[PDB]
Amino acid sequence: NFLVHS
Amino acid sequence: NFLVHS
Ligand SMILES: [Cl-]
Ligand SMILES: [Cl-]
Repeated sequence: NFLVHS
Repeated sequence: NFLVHS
């Protein structure tokens, strides 16, 4: 799983 | 921005 927030 | 992959 992969999650990114900016 | 938000991105999620599973
Ligand atoms: Cl992934
Ligand atoms: Cl953040």
